[PDB]
Amino acid sequence: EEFDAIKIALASPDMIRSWSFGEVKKPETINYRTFKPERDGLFCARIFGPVKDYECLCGKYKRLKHRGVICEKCGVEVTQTKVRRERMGHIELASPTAHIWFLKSLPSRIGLLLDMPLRDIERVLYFESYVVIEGGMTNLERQQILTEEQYLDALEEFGDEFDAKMGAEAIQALLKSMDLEQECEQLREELNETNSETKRKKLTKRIKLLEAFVQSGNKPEWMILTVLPVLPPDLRPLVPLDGGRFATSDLNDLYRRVINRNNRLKRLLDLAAPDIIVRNEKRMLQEAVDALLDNGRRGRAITGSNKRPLKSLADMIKGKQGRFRQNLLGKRVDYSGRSVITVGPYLRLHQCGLPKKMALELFKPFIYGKLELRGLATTIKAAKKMVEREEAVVWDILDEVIREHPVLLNRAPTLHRLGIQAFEPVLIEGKAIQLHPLVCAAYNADFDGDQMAVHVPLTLEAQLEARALMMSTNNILSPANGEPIIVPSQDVVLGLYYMTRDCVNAKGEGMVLTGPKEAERLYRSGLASLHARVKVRITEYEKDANGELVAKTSLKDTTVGRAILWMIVPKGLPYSIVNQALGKKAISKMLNTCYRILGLKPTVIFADQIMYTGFAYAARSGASVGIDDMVIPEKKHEIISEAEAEVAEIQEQFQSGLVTAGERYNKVIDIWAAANDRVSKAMMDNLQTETVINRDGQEEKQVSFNSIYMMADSGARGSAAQIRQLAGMRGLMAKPDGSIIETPITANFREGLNVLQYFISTHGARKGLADTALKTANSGYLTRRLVDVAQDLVVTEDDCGTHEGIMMTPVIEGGDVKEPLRDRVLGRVTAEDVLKPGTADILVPRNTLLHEQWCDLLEENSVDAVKVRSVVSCDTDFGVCAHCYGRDLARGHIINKGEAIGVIAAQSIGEPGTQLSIKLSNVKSVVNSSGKLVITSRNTELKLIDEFGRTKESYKVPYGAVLAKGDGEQVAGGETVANWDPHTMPVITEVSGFVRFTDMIDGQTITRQTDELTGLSSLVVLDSAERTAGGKDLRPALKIVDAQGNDVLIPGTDMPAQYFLPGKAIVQLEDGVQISSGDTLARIPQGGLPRVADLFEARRPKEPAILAEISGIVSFGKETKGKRRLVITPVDGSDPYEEMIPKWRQLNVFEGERVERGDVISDGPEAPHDILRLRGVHAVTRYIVNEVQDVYRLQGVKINDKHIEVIVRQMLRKATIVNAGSSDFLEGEQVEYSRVKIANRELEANGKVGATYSRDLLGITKASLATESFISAASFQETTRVLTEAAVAGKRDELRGLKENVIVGRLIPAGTGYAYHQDRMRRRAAG
Amino acid sequence: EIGRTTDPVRMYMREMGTVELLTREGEIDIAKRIEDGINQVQCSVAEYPEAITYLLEQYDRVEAEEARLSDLITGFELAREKFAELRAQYVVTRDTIKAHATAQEEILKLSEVFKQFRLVPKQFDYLVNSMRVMMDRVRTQERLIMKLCVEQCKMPKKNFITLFTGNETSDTWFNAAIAMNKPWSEKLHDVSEEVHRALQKLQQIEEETGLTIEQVKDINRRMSIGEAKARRAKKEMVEANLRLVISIAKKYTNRGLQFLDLIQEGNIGLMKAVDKFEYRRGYKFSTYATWWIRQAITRSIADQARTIRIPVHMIETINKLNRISRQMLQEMGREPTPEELAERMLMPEDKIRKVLKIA
Amino acid sequence: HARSTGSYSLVTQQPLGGKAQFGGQRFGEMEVWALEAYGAAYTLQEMLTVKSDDVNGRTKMYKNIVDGNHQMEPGMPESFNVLLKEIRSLGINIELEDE
DNA sequence: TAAATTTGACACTATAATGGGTTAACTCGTTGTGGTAG
DNA sequence: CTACCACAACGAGCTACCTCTCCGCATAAGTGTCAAATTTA
RNA sequence: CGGAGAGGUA
Ligand SMILES: [Mg+2]
Ligand SMILES: [Zn+2]
Ligand SMILES: [Zn+2]
Repeated sequence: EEFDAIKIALASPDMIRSWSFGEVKKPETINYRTFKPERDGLFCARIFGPVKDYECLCGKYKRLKHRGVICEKCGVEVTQTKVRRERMGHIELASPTAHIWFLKSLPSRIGLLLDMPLRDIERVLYFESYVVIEGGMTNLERQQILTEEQYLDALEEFGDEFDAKMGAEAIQALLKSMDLEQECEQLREELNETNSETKRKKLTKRIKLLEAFVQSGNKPEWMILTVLPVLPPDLRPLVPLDGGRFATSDLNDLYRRVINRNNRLKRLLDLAAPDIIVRNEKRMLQEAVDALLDNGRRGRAITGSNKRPLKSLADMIKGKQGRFRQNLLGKRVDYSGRSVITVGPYLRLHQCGLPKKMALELFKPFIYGKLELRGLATTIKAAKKMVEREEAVVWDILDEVIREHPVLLNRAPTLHRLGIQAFEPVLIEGKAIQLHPLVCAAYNADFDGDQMAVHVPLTLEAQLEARALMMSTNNILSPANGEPIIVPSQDVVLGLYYMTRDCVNAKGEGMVLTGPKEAERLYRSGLASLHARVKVRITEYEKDANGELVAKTSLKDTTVGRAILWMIVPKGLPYSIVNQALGKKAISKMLNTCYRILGLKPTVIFADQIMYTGFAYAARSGASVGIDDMVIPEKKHEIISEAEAEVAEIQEQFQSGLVTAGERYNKVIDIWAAANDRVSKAMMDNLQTETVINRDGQEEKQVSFNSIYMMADSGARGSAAQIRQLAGMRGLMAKPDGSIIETPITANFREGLNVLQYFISTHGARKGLADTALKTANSGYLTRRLVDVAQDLVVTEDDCGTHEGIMMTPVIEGGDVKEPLRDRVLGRVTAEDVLKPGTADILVPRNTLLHEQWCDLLEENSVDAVKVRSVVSCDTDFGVCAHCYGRDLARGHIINKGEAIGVIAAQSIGEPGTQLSIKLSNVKSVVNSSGKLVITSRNTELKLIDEFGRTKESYKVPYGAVLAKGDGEQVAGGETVANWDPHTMPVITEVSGFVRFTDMIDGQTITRQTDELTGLSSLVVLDSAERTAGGKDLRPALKIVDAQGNDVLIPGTDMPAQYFLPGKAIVQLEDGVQISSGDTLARIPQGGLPRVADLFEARRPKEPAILAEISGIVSFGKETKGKRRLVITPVDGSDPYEEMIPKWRQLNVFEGERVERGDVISDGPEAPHDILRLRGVHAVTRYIVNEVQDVYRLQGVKINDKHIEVIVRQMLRKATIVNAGSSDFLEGEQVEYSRVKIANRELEANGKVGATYSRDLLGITKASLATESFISAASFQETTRVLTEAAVAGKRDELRGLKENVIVGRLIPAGTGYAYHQDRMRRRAAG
Repeated sequence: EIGRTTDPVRMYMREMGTVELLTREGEIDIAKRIEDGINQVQCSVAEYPEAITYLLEQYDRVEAEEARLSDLITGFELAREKFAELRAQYVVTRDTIKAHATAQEEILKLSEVFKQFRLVPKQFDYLVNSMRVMMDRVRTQERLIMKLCVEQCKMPKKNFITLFTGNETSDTWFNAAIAMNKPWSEKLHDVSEEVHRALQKLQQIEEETGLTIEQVKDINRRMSIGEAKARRAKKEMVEANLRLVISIAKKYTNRGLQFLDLIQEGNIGLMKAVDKFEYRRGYKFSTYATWWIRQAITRSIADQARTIRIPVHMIETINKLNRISRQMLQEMGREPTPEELAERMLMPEDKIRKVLKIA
Repeated sequence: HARSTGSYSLVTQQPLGGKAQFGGQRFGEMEVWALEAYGAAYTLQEMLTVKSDDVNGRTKMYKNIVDGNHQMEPGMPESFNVLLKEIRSLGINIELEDE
């Protein structure tokens, strides 16, 4: 009952007999005159136990007095009926068959072992061709398949020397006679001669399987099935229905088929049937067996009576509706209710309105217990009937029981962790659970008929669990990003916006007040409006260095609304928070500031008070929508008429025959877009400042008091696009094929649409409606995979003491900063110090958690970039340390050890899936003759650095691009420095003088032709793919020389300055000209969710970009073929590496320069595998983070990067070994990186050579399947293959992941239970 | 060809179609070969004396009327007198055991007077398997003799079998092999005791057979060759009539059993029909074999068709009901009621009996 | 709809599903991940063993709550043994390896 | 338990009958054969 | 001899809940002795 | 108390 492992291994026939209690030998299930089981039937009582508790079938022994005994009349053992679901039987097959899992689930595990094709094995199995198992003569070797004619020829020729058999028995003999160790050693010997990649792979797979057999103790003959185990009868029950008819399981049918065919085979064998007859019977027996194991695998699935394929055991193991995903992970739970939800405005954040009837039903055992304790009931039945007729005393005791007893509210689909929460119950009369208005954002719950379920914690640990961890007053900040989730939504924000806003001459303007209380008095008295501009006395409390509050009193120019709201604000907040119109962002900042300054409880009370006041004054406001509130702009008709005139004249011009149809289509699209923008701007202007009727100074202008503009500006509901479609112009709609239709929908939703515009808009409506469901399904699948890959990552250590880290820099792609340094660095821990003189020389020490104060100091001191410890670089085995992760976003302080971070990261990533001076760096350039600097490097970048040191913009120049300002120059804004020809690219040189044409002659490497643009005689090289036989062995080089002719060398090295210029170049420069240094010589031409899924599971792109694997010069090695071979030889040693490039793929870097480690040679998307294997783990981590964050930012979703880093770290768990030392690892084994890390640790501790390695970037699915735990992989996906691999390898599980303990039924090694597991471990290790 | 296929029916028909049909007279000669093998094995086992002793004592014990005389003899007041005359021939043979060709003459005339005796196959098979069991007893005797022969001497088999095809009963052949003074001849003295236990053991066989080793060897050899010829003829008859089995079985499809199971049960029935077919009636084999094939197929469908097994008589009644219902539904234009079925069905059946008969 | 304790299935022996047949609410995989993310061990265990397909645990739970003591005694769920028997019938030896 | 009887099982029908019914027939990535041509 | 491509095959697809109806479908030839398990007093 | 098919809600 207390076990540390679950061991998987093959089943020998002797063990199969060992499980069984008797042999079933008859196809009949039960009798039907009396519903009693048969003898040796599929539900026989003798083998599977008695039907009833402590009873016999005859009825002789019928009580507990004979606790355990076997009746001599019917043979049944007197035991409780539960033994009917734990005792197995066995069928003794006559002809041994082959296990289908070890035959068809690729790789075959038999053909890979015997080294035979799967087709030949199937041919022998199907009784089609003979196979020789052994032969003394050399003519017939082992595993030589012969036909029937060849078999008869050999049998009449030798007849006695060889042994050739047919069917599964022959394969069993072949497996039995084979020797594992001799084959493995001879393959070890033969692996060393030559290494072809495919051959090396097949030999290494074979040797791994053979060594798995040698180590696991299994025998090769055991995959040949001889005795079939039989499931207990209660797991395949034959249960009657209410109509007298029975509803049996398909397993009974499969077992009947198998037993009938086996019995008939035995009959024919004893009857001496002809050979064809017994062969057919054996073949059908094999088909019965494999259909039993899994129906639709070998051939046609055997259908039952309703023409549907039968459900086999494998189908009951694997699948969406299998055992794993429907009964072990998710279960049906008692003490659960479900109901529709309404709105409760009088509650708090920690209360939920539970109806009386559901509360009575849920707490029924508790009510029984308390009623019994009080003495109002004698027995449990009395309590049952008493609560069944619901006296008032029952209600009073129910009120007593539920007091301080939290319950869990749950709404599906639970995307992120806030989908389940603990609330204190309050008894309400009705039938709907009353929720709190603020928690509707976390639940994503609307009040349009949504439903949720209620669960009841039972034990004390569960109650404290819900009180300290799950209470709605604890999880205030979202775990994905450190921002509050309980924010006012669409009503409180409207009320507060109407409060804090100011009119011009509302009522009693210019008044003066002694405090907020007088303001509230005046408003409730009716002598002043909420929008009057008044002078008020305010006493605000500020926080000094320590924890007390000092006070200051002054006069402020506020409104009555701001003063009234000042009552709500707790003491400690500055007055600038309330002194402006409060939108949704303003209130969010209010709550964030209150949390950061005061704590938790004051924030909770402040939120409750804000919601109460918002509802009250939103009700009192009386804001209403009307048909006059969507004011049509008065200039829409003129703009639409002008646009129609423009499109008409463009159409007429096109019909005249001047411009093409496509350009006309684009032009009319642009014209209509401009008209739509103008209409939208005019309407927004006319709605924004409607309130021009103003007094007491003059006719003044102020922000409009329109209802629609209120709901749009305050951020309550809607945005600019919705109001544009409402009162302005609907715009341009897209066709179902994605193209934009020419004529746009001019009318808005107020003027009413005609038939055709409505018909057009239906296309977009339907497309969006379908895309919603499709992206929901895709996001669900992605979330499941992400949760699986990182399910086993738990924080174990407090600090690993590592010095690695990621270099956090503000992303400055484009012309703006997407996230500054602040959003990048909040929460993380400094890996190193901040060593820069700067202006103040800020110096934070290592191992410091950067608070808000620390980040504010960093911004004040203007630090460019900081190195911080990251999860991917942590040095803890089987988990990470607390310092590397950083700050717990949900709480606000350092993370407690034992918190599962992988699940949080996966949920955070997969939740928003349903919404989707100039400084030159790394430069090598040459000065031209005009000062327009030209760079001959590729990886050069020009950044726009401030006078403060901050970097604002960055650009990448093409090769040979020209620029006027060098490093150290302070250029003013708006100056165009990036000047370059966009379409073509130059072949610039570095040496001045004249030019001599050497190594090119018109006819074999250049084409004699004249330029069609200038008329000058130009010698253009033709590409080597179309050259003659004389152009197949030379590279034409424009060998630029001095004024006389000798090839001048590049200064710095001894390589002559030559330029092997490639083909397909329009070379315009001719002889007898002046060439400067650096000048040109010739011109040579160059979704969101799917993107996230592709990035995380790491596909090789359709058009990979080629990197440089070794530093050195580049040259071509193979000729007369369009697939160019590249010899990147090093500048110091020999070149053992080559590259192959196809024909059609363009080349960026020519064969004249030198590349370092990791240089782009061909443009295009970069495969992350190459980036990892060349640049490093940090580079691939940064690449993945940036690409995911770009997609998540384009749609406007804030996700912290540490979650992506955790996913990436889980993606890099495997390390293929390139060179072995003394460990038990041969070569090229994708073994766990932690295993080799600890192996190297111990090997260097005892002083040996050690083993090198190379990490590999697997996809999420592949990494999840390659996990060391076979149970988790089986519960995930591809259960058949994973189980077969585990069985053949003889693996074992140590139960270290959360999912494993969820499946088996123990505490998870995380949170509260973590310590217990550690204790258990510290008791298992120390004894 | 033997290539890409998975349907067992297709493959089975492929091997079945390589055998040609038989004519009106081919079946006649096949049956003649079958009966020739049967007669040959019957006369081979008839010549063995202890066989006639066993049949004589069986006839004597059934002359005590412990079983009906129709149980043993299936054809050819009359049985008693022929039992008496075969008893007289047996006792006159007992008077002339070795006194010497007249003993062989009387045992052979006993064999041919036993030729007309067509008997029940159970006792015939009992006799032949008794022959086989004592023949494999003696075969194990000479097999352990051969083991003793080539376990320590590494000696050629020819010289030993030449001295073992003569007497092989007393000890003088073993002593003759000893006395030949071969280097591996004098080394056989280590196993002198055990082979002696062998020599008497086969002697026991001798004294329970009354004949020499060669006589029983050739008798069982003739029995074996006759059995092999009969088995080959039976096989050729069976495997040339599979198309008839397929044609009969194709009409009972989709009633609970797969097609190939029906084919196999029809094949078993065809084997039975071949075992019981007589060509001297002048009829074609197809007419006699059809009854057996159909009976086997329908009995197979009556035991394994449904999850719950129903007895054959109940299944027959169920049909005796199905047909009636259909007949009445056709006649009246509407489905019958239980009372009408009671009226039309049977004299002992009433409403309750057939209501119970409905599942 | 609400339910405290009712009828159970035959094969998996967990409470049925449906208002018409007085069933219990399913606690799906997503909610298991959520309670896992909280670090909520004890509630997860009680929703996996004693409020679900474990016969001894649930009857002990009823007896104890009727007696007022709020404590759990978990056990091996029946669905796990169902899976073990099925995979053994597949012919592959699996077993809970003690230590 | 002695005896009754409806169930249940098995054995046997002698003109000639000689090769069967059938269903339904996105999108994507990974693995393993099966040539292919120089 | 082995680097390469095109086919075939296989495994994958949110969650939870509610209601209703359907599942021994067209087909089929009867007798005769012997054992035996359920049935009355 | 099961499994299929159809429909509906969020
Ligand atoms: Mg809703
Ligand atoms: Zn009993
Ligand atoms: Zn780290």
